[PDB]
Amino acid sequence: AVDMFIKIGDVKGESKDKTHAEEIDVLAWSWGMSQSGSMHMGGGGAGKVNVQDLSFTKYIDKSTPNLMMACSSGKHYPQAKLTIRKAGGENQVEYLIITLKEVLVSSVSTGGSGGEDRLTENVTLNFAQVQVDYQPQKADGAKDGGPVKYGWNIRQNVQA
Amino acid sequence: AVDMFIKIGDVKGESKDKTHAEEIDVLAWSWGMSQSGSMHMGGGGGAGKVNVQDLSFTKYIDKSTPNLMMACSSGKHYPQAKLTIRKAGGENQVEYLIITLKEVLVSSVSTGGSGGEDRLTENVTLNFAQVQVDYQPQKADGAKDGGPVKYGWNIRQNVQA
Amino acid sequence: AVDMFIKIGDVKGESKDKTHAEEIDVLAWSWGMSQSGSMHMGGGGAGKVNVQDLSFTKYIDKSTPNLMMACSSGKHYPQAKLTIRKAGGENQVEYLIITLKEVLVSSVSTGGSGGEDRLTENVTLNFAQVQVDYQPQKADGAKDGGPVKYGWNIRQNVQA
Amino acid sequence: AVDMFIKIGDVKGESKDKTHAEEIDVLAWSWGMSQSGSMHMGGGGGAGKVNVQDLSFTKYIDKSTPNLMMACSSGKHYPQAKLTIRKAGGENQVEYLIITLKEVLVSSVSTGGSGGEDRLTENVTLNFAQVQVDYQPQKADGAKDGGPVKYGWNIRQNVQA
Amino acid sequence: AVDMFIKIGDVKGESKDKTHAEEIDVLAWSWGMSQSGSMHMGGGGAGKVNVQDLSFTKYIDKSTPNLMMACSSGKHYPQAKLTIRKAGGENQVEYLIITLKEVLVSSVSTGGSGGEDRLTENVTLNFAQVQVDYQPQKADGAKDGGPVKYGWNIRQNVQA
Amino acid sequence: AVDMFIKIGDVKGESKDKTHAEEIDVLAWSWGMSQSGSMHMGGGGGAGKVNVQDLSFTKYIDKSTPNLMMACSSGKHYPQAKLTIRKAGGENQVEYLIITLKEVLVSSVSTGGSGGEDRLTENVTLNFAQVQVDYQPQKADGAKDGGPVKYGWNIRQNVQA
Repeated sequence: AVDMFIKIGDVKGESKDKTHAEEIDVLAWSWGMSQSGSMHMGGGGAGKVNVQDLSFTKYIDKSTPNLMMACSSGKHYPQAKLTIRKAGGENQVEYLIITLKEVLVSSVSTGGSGGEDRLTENVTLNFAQVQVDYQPQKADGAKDGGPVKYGWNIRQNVQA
Repeated sequence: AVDMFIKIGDVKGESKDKTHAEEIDVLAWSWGMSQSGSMHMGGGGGAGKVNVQDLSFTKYIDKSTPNLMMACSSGKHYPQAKLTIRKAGGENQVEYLIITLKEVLVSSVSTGGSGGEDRLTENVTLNFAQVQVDYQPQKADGAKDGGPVKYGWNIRQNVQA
Repeated sequence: AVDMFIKIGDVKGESKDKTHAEEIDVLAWSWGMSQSGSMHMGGGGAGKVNVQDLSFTKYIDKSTPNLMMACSSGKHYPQAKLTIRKAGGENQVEYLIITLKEVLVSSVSTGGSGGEDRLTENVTLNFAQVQVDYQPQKADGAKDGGPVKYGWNIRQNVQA
Repeated sequence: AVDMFIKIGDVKGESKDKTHAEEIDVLAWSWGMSQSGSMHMGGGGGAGKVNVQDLSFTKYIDKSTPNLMMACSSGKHYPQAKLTIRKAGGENQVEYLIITLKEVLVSSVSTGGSGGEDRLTENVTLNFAQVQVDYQPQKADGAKDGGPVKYGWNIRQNVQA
Repeated sequence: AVDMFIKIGDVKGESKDKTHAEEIDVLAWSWGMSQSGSMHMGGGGAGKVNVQDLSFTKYIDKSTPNLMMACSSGKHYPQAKLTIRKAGGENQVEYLIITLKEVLVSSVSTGGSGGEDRLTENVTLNFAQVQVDYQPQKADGAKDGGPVKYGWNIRQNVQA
Repeated sequence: AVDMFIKIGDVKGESKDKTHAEEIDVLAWSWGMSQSGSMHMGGGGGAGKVNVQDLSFTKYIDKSTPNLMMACSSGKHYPQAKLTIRKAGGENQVEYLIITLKEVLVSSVSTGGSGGEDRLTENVTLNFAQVQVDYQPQKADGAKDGGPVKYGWNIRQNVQA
């Protein structure tokens, strides 16, 4: 299973990962986008992209009150970075890195469902800009060329 | 499993916990907030507001039940409620998450039973003017690591507390 | 498991319970209330309570046609009493007693789902007034003080 | 399991029951009613009306199927239908719940199949002007206890029957 | 389990059935109707029948592109016939036969859910007229009298 | 299980299939169309229109992901995409269903992960001006039976292609 971490501003989480120490451990995440343009109209049906907030699941931890305060105050962070690393430890390839710029905590949903040794919560992030870098790998796990990159300035509706 | 308790005003529940005796045993709880602000506007614009949800919890039907029903019906508020979450293992284990509510209304009670059930359960929701959340980080050995990390918000006045 | 019974007016059910003989056996029940008041407004956000109908599940039995007639005619009963008793028999503590006054049968939903040796149905009750008495117990099962009581006149919106 | 049968007009189904041969075998059924009256008004006010639902039942696709489809399509009503529920054990066991409908329209037929299925099933709903419900209580030994307990309602005229 | 086949116009499917060769194999089907008339009104509450489209499930097969073209062009077939036969082979009684006249392919919903050796799709048919013939059988499986028949002209709202 | 692949423009995925290397491995897909015409009108009337849905498919997150995200964001279309479904058993088995899309927009990308998951997955939808569907029937032994059966539709112009 892949290892997943998120760094939001200078907020410290409780990750004990060797290279992502004191970031937030990510248990799950989801994100998406859609385009309203249409190919059924012809003549040269232009639309726009809608980019969703990014959702992730974490343990309740020392970041929790800070994220709650960010959500309430509406104060944004300069950057948030979600790192997805291939299973096996800190020498493994960080093959998917999503970087968000101008980051608002749009929701926090917390609780204890019962019978749980570690409580979890869902956080959502709203942001002006997104970068996604994917690192292809060779058969042996080594890097295969440079990363494949996508960058989009949502606020200004142009590529980054 | 973590141990979870809620104290509502001076209402007595049936917890037999050494620390939280006569509080209410919490079986499950949920709470949340959201922010309508947007980063897609820019220029200093797109400001929003926080919406803080009621706190929901599940309890056994117990001696606090009729009192909670009266509070819900009358609309009378309690000065404070406090939800305590404690690491498994007993009364000297760390109470690592404590949520304190001020000016508290019982916004709903949903009760009943089935089975099979030897102990009936019910759901309660709480509406409140202010909230404090205190999280206590711990070292690898379980000892306290620094002081609590704190969040306080006055919902009524829409400012930090 | 707790034993549960309901007595609606003078309607006879088929309970074979030693002390709740010829009441209706209750298989499940649900009930609730909500308050529209708000603590976010200050200045001294007053609202009102909404009390739900009480729902219960029973076997189809000799009360069934009488409850159907009550529902259709819209004729109310003076009282209905739901008794919840700790497991073990008729000497055990009746620890939750809900008494409803001016009682309308608001719905009856019946049928046979197939493969059933005993058919069941759901009934709902609408009422002007409610009393809820909870009897706390000591460690050995004996009563612990008097009952804890809640009474509300819905029709007139005041405590009972 | 109780044995369940429905007779609709003079339509023939494929039941092989000793008593209810050529009726329709009922696999499941549901029915209900509700009252819009309210006890929260008082003073003699807050009167309501009953709403009686159609009766739904499940049957095997059988020789009655095309006839039920024709009735549904034409809107032609049957004088009577009768649902009989009988305690398990055979034809001399007590028919403890009998529901008789008068002036009966087939309000829907939903049919089909899948699997796996050796016998296909379908759902039928019935709309009617009047209903009688007869319940027969029994002693501990299964013998009849007194006479049937009765409920009759004329939906069309909104009065007892 | 019953054997099920459908013949739509002259469209060839891939059935290997001895008597329904090159029809479409049917994996499931559903159909229905409802009547808006009411018995609660008296005085002599007349309504109308609504007949649903017939839905069936099939394997993706050589009929698939033809059905897709019919759906897109909106061109109707003279007839479609759904045959349901008692388990055991081609000598067994075809006990339910549904014949549709003036047949439009109203939808095709296809795909592969993953892990499937044979892909399936759902088709719906809209039609002006329907015939349903049910063949009752004796205890030994032999025919019991003639078929029981239902015919309805939806387009003109009269029996067929 | 059938083998499923999609080629979108000249975008490279991570398939290691002998034939479809550098295409995208398809884990699941769905597509559909519907016709609003009605046979209940008659007289030559009740004509309708086809509505062709976007094509949805599931893929592993791979090197095509950022490119698909850029296409979705920019609204830039690809000349062609091709979904190939091949009978189980390898590269010389029959590619019995081939769907070719022309003028292709990436209408959505929904991505993420959980578990537990060693390989993360995502859903993609495609909007297109024209579609071709080629189905290749086979004999009992798996050899090709005649030529492909074909369907082509120009959605933009609402006519066959």
